Amino acid sequence: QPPVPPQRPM
Amino acid sequence: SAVKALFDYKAQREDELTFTKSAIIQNVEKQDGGWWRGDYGGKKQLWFPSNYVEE
Repeated sequence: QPPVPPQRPM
Repeated sequence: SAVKALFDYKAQREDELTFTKSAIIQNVEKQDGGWWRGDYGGKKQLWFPSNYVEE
């Protein structure tokens, strides 16, 4: 149930 | 200034912290975007996801 890290852009 | 981890986080990029649940992260710099900078484990002012911590 760990939250999703906001995905980082390149 | 300090926050406490709710979950383990593993650095996926060179500029991120790695910590275990319950860890105290220091000197936290908050910014927009869901990631903050802080000090942990010998790393200084690297990124971690803000949804991983409580204050």
